[PDB]
Amino acid sequence: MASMERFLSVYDEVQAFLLDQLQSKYEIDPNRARYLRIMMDTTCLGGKYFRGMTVVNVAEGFLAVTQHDEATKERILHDACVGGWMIEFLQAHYLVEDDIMDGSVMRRGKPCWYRFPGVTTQCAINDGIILKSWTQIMAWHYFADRPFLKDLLCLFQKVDYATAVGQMYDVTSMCDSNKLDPEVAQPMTTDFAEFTPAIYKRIVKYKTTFYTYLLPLVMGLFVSEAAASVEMNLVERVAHLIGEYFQVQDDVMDCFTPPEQLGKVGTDIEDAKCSWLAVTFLGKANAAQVAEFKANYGDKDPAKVAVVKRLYSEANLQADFAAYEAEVVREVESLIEQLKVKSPTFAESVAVVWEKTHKRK
Amino acid sequence: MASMERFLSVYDEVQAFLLDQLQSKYEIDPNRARYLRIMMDTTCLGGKYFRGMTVVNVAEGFLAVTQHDEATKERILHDACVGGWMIEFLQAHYLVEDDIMDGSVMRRGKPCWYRFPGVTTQCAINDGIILKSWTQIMAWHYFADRPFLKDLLCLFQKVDYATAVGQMYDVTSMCDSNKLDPEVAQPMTTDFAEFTPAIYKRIVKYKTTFYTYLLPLVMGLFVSEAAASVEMNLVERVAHLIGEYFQVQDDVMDCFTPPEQLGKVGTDIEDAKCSWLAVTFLGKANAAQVAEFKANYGDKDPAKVAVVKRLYSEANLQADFAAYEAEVVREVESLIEQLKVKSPTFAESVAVVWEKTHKRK
Ligand SMILES: CCCCCNCC(P(=O)(O)O)P(=O)(O)O
Ligand SMILES: CCCCCNCC(P(=O)(O)O)P(=O)(O)O
Ligand SMILES: C=C(C)CCOP(=O)(O)OP(=O)(O)O
Ligand SMILES: C=C(C)CCOP(=O)(O)OP(=O)(O)O
Ligand SMILES: [Mg+2]
Ligand SMILES: [Mg+2]
Ligand SMILES: [Mg+2]
Ligand SMILES: [Mg+2]
Ligand SMILES: [Mg+2]
Ligand SMILES: [Mg+2]
Ligand code: NA
Ligand code: NA
Repeated sequence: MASMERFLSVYDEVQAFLLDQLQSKYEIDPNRARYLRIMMDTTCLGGKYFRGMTVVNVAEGFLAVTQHDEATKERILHDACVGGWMIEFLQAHYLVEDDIMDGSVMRRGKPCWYRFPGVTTQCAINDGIILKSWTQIMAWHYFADRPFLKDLLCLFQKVDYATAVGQMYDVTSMCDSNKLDPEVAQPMTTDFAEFTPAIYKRIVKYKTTFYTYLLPLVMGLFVSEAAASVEMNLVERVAHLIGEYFQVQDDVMDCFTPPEQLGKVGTDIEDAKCSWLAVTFLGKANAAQVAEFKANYGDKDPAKVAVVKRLYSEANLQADFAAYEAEVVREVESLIEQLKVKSPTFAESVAVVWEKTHKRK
Repeated sequence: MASMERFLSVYDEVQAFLLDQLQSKYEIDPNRARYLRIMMDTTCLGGKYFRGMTVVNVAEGFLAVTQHDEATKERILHDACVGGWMIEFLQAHYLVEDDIMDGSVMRRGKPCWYRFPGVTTQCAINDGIILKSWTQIMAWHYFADRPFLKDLLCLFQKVDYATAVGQMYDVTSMCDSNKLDPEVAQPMTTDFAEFTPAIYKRIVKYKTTFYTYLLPLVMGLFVSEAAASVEMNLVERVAHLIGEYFQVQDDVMDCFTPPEQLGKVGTDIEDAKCSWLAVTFLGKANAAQVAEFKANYGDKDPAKVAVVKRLYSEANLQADFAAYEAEVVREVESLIEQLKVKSPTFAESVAVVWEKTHKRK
């Protein structure tokens, strides 16, 4: 698509601004310039650009209904594109650090950054930190004199923190809360009592929905000067509900989509994740199924994973997924109708964002 | 000292604001609240608070010469204290990630955060990320309506990036630039040609001097409304020169101060660091000393480190340290005299910051 090439053109411009800055102001040499350009490319590119492109789509909606000079249109789209790359590079930061943390081997068809032979955990941790700095550099440089600067930086901060908090929920999810203790090595849960829908929705709301839905949609608004025309409590509710659905699809795929299509080898049973499949499982299983789950879940052992998969498969979790899906379709359409009151244009951009999610892979 | 207790009181207030926010807005539970309170305490407290206290000292200087109401004084000091904790928590973020990266075992008399039995690399990486978020949260909450907000956030950003860039220099310093390549495992240098004063000063300028001297001194200014009364090019030059001296002292100690006094076991010879001692060594050694250095430097082997230490010891690097020190005393006093023209009060706060550094441990 032509729009995605134009989006990528803003990325080249941004990469070129960033590296030229490191050469003229940070005394960087060409080899380290090169190593950071490849790190940037490897960690930021290759995905679908769903988050980044959403910013552009929202602003586009507003430009179709709104009087501007051509130059203002170009300005508005170029800001939406910059803003989008801010979110793509934030994501890039969290995925680098997440793959170190989740013990992961592959992503987007390639080895995780830290697993490249010339990188190692050592560099990649700092590379990830650089990725997020570059998001603030981009903001301060391209939005220097935009009336939305401060609001944009405050919202980005808040989204970044929520994400880090979510990550903390996610990584502490196989542990019993009463056992969390920096002094004592964390033993895996044996009861699985915190594997509940309420806990799962919590984990998911923070680790995924702020940065993948709330941030793109609001940034589209921010860069459009369009925030005072939508109901923000509604933007929050629809973002949190679509992104929760998006995570649930993530979780299903980790288990049941072949690595070839997923392009990232699935580690949820091994890692003992609080996934949608394990929670939904424990919500319908009889006593002996539960006991078999407990003897097997959470271990690298290739045969103990089969047992889990077959439990999941025989429990019929596609029935639960269709009830779940059908109920999300109801609330998402309902929120879309409510956004129509104040903002018909934004409602339609949410409808598009919903449509693309609901159809993914 | 009473001032350090008052500084710590602002920390309790800040910790209490942060955790209460996680409970009322982030749906956090008490066990995870507890785990983050201990993580905060363990990673932020225990040091000298040199950086944080410098902010307070600079503002104090300005309050001695400047007409204010009492309430404005209390406001100004409380901001300086908040600002100081911003720098202490930034440092805390970088040291958590640095100890993962440097392979380190101890710090400030205790095991490095990631080595606590209930933490692990997995959590600590994210804990470190949280530490830096908390610095933006503090800024946005306590400096909400201060005329310096934007300047303070832009300077903090810039300092944070410079630090991350420096870290990248530091971690890539045992590698030959022409060999840096994400695809190929990085072999240790065998020529040590990039172990030069110019390279060392570069590494050091970025990884240490921005966040440890430039940021504290400028933040003192920012919170004082006092920036337009100093020459900023001079603040940059004196900060970069004292902090370089501070790193050189760091490097000497890593080698020659007993672990008991250092409270952090020294890993510079093992890690093959571009330290001041190795550069200064290679600047005076004859041909066979150099060759012995090369056969020995950069290996965990307890006897290969002795050989390096004895080379360092027999080469007489205290002669070079005194010439170095004496020359830093000359330029630092010279910059202090130049800061006197526009700002006698700030000059004296630099003189105090210089004095404390020059006398440390
Ligand atoms: C931005 C925080 C990092 C989490 C992003 N998503 C990673 C997902 P992955 O892409 O690893 O499947 P997870 O939640 O780990 O299943
Ligand atoms: C803030 C960037 C992290 C570097 C801070 N200083 C760590 C020093 P350490 O305290 O590890 O001796 P290094 O430079 O590693 O000798
Ligand atoms: C990180 C997660 C949750 C995997 C889902 O795909 P992405 O979120 O990588 O989507 P794109 O980067 O391709 O838009
Ligand atoms: C991190 C380094 C370079 C070690 C020097 O001491 P600190 O910088 O830890 O000083 P304080 O935190 O005690 O002020
Ligand atoms: Mg994860
Ligand atoms: Mg993951
Ligand atoms: Mg997943
Ligand atoms: Mg280091
Ligand atoms: Mg270190
Ligand atoms: Mg050191
Ligand atoms: Na960062
Ligand atoms: Na952070």
